[PDB]
Amino acid sequence: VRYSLDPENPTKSCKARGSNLRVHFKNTRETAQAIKGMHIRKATKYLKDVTLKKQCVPFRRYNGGVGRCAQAKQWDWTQGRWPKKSANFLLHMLKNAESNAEVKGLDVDSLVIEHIQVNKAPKMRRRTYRAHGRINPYMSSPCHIEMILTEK
Amino acid sequence: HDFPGEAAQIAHQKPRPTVEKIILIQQPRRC
Amino acid sequence: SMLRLQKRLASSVLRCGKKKVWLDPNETNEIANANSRQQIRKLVKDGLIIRKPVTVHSRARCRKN
Amino acid sequence: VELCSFSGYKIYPGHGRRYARTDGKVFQFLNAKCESAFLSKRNPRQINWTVLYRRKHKKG
Amino acid sequence: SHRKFSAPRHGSLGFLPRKRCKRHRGKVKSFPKDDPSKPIHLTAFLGYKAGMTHIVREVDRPGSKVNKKEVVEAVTVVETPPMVIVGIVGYVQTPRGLRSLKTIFAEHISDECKRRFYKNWYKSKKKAFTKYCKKWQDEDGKKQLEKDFASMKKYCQVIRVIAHTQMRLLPLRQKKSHLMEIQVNGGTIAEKVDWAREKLEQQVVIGGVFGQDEMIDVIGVTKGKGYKGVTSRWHTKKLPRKTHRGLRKVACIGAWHPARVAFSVARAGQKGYHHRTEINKKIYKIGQGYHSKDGKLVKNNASTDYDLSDKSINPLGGFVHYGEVKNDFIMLKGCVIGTKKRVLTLRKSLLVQTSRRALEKIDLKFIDTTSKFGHGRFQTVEEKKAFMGPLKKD
Amino acid sequence: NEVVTREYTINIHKRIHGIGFKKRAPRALKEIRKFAVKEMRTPDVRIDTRLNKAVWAKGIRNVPYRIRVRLSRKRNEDEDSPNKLYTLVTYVPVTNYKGLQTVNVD
RNA sequence: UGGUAGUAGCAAAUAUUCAAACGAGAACUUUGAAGGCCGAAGUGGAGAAGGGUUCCAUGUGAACAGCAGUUGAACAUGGGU
RNA sequence: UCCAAGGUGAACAGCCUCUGGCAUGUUAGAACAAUGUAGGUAAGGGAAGUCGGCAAGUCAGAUCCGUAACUUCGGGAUAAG
RNA sequence: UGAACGAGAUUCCCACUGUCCCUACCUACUAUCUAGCGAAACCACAGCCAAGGGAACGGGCUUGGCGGAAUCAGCGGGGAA
Ligand SMILES: [Mg+2]
Ligand SMILES: [Mg+2]
Ligand SMILES: [Mg+2]
Ligand SMILES: [Mg+2]
Ligand SMILES: [Mg+2]
Ligand SMILES: [Mg+2]
Ligand SMILES: [Mg+2]
Ligand SMILES: [Mg+2]
Ligand SMILES: [Mg+2]
Ligand SMILES: [Mg+2]
Ligand SMILES: [Mg+2]
Ligand SMILES: [Mg+2]
Ligand SMILES: [Mg+2]
Ligand SMILES: [Mg+2]
Ligand SMILES: [Mg+2]
Ligand SMILES: [Mg+2]
Repeated sequence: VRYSLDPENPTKSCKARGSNLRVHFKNTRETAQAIKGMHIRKATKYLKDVTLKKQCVPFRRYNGGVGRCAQAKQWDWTQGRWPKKSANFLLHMLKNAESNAEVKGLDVDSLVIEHIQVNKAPKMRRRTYRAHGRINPYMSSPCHIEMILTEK
Repeated sequence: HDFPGEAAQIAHQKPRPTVEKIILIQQPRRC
Repeated sequence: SMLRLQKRLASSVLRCGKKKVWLDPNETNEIANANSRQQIRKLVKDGLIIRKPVTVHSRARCRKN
Repeated sequence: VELCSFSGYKIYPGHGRRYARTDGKVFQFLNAKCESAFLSKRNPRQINWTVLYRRKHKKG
Repeated sequence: SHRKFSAPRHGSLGFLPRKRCKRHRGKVKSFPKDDPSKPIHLTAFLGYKAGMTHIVREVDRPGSKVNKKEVVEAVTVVETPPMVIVGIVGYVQTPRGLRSLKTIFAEHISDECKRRFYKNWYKSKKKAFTKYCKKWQDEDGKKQLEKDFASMKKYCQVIRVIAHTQMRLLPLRQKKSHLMEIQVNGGTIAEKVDWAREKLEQQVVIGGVFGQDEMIDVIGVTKGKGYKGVTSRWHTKKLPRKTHRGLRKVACIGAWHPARVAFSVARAGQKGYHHRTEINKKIYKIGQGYHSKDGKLVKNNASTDYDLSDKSINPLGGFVHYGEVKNDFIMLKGCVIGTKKRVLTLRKSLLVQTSRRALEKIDLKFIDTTSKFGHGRFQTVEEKKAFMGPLKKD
Repeated sequence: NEVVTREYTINIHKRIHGIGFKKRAPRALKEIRKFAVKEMRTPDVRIDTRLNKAVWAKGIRNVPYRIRVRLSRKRNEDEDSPNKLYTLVTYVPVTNYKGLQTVNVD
């Protein structure tokens, strides 16, 4: 494998990625942008608060049709949701990253998410049935996720 | 056996055609 | 865990329907090991499989009118 | 200030309706509860909550 | 192409846009014209809509079919406890309009008035006006305050007064009072500032602002009805029953050209909760709150010269959805804007009241105190117990 | 004094006001669960099966107006849940609800 | 492969709830209890034509079953007329 | 195609229950805005609506009475009231 | 010509009724919000107007009016959709 944005200094950073994750890309991309630059103790608490509808995920780019919540004031935004599946798949990856930092001997209490990107995995194919004997696509939008954690 | 996904759905996928062949009077007065 | 087999065998053993079969909720592990009709006939003697009585449809109202 | 034709209760200047039959009799009703019962030919002395009942049965 | 049968439009374009009022307390957008001849007086007062009832009075207009006859007129009860003056503001008239020049607050400001200065009063240190009140005691602050009072008398042409309600005297959940500038229309600026200075941290009753038989204006926000369709928002004709894709709409929202929906076309949106100002609301009675006269609290603000019944303005079971009116209240003819317990800003009329109806002296003969929480049929509690006699609960 | 037990009178009639017929009984058992969290500040509320029969005694749309319930905050002592406490809500069958204050049970 | 768009939509046939069990994981599985529906021209019990192993047991939870699934007419291994 | 319980009732109608079966029909939670789809009521007037009584409503079972114009003598006819 | 008959066309009357005067309110499912899931038509570029000229009805050119992120629920004027 090869990550984008190789860290400024190895042996002080840990990596953790995932391929073909059955999570919505548009929901996961906006969730990864909320934890960009966050401390992992703050990011793990934030992602758990998203699954409990305590802190919202501000939908900056893919905000067409999404509602407007009161928790979006904290992000200087209007549209925000609480993607539960996106936050759970990032918690499993952020936990695997902490496992990669404890094996390398890194200080887990000072890790900062310096880089995290969400790509598009190949779309899985399902079909739906429409009117007048027509069949339209019912594809899924998976996502490749990768992240690098550094000490600050 | 490490190809479970495609070997299980090979019997369930059906080929489809590229293009699906599917199946006002308009005359005003005062001529 | 899933006792659909024992719920079905106890219907043909007790000669009743599935709605009249009562499996012991505190003895689900012993019932789960009963995979044959001989073991189902063994549990109906142990009191673990009880045939519930018929729902009361009283004709006392009809016999009075 | 008048009295209800059915319930016998006291009517105040801004309450109830007034019903004037075709034969020249004018009745005062406290509310639509007493008005609908009057139009239903209900006998007041058979209605437990009226004044004519409490006088007939000496409930006062 | 013209409409064959003429018909007026379905609304007034002068109340646009039909949006939610950005404020909750009504705003006096125009005070009465200042006249230096009349004595010094306030021209506004905050009230709270308690509820409605009806009265009985003898009309005295010569030449009417209702002359010398008893009438049942709907009235609204607006509980108006006295307001505390805690500020003076001077305005200088500039070519760009009036401008706030100086603002002198009182030395002592109650906690219910400071609640307006906060959004989370419970978790906030009560620090508002803590460093400002020290100016009334420091010799440097006194001299600076004296320069500010002299600046109003010399440079300002419109002197207003900041006052707030006393929500401790209301049965409402809200403890945060409502602040408001009340313009002084008395006389010279030197007298208006001196009069307002001696009125700092002092209560002002509604009996001093308004009087009996006075046409006043009622400002405030209407009852919010939420998102409403055009049939209810603009009162348009309902399309026939067989109308496909809905019948409670406006059929044509505009011609082909202009190729744009016009602002005059009636559209669906938010109805209610609009800022309004209804004028010519005659004061029928200025009631007095509960006050101990000679050791016993008197509750007789609903008795007339012809009734003499010892009863309060509150009906049986109190005003529904509001509470108990235990303070001074106003009695306006008809209905006023807003829901129950809605803060209303009473204002003197901008017009000269000289009509036959404006000068008509009203003399109440009977005020209805029957329970409004159902079909009330008794005025007082003792009248109900004397009519029904003893019950099982005895 | 974590382990405590009291008896309340949950006024269901004012907690299901305006609820559809097919949703009154389930909402009644959701307000009882909410009543056990506001009074006993502890999640993971366990409603006794005898109480489920009481609120469902008169069908799904006719729920008893008031009900006598006993809240008893107990300790898990077996599971590793982040609560470490749970409130068992039992049904107290009473005939009259007049004058029934909130009392403590030992 | 895009914008559309995380949008239309996942709205015919009254209705679910409580506790427990298994399990990393339960609005959906299983057991128990309660509340309901089909109301014998049934949402019951058996055939014909057609289907062709869909039947049964165990196991898997990857793809499918348009949410989920510890479940399945899915998949895997045996059995059965 | 085959078998077809109790009550109500003239009824294999409608409605309720028992045997048997099921989990509300390819998802759930919260809220109860507009506009919809489906259901219902509305004072006073009673087709003034509209191409048009469209839609809705009125009537309804049984018992005792009373039943014309016209007619091919059968009917009309559950006339109507 | 014509009894009887007609999911046939038509006129009037009675009765009835929110068809209407004149709308209102209530209920169920939607819409709405959230979790999961997730399309399609369509698309030169695109999207505020007035006037002028012009292939004689501009969105773009001309002269003016002027123009402030990202969006939600609606809406049916326009895109000669
Ligand atoms: Mg087809
Ligand atoms: Mg108060
Ligand atoms: Mg149509
Ligand atoms: Mg009332
Ligand atoms: Mg099987
Ligand atoms: Mg199997
Ligand atoms: Mg699925
Ligand atoms: Mg197979
Ligand atoms: Mg349903
Ligand atoms: Mg009517
Ligand atoms: Mg006509
Ligand atoms: Mg019809
Ligand atoms: Mg005839
Ligand atoms: Mg026909
Ligand atoms: Mg164009
Ligand atoms: Mg076209």
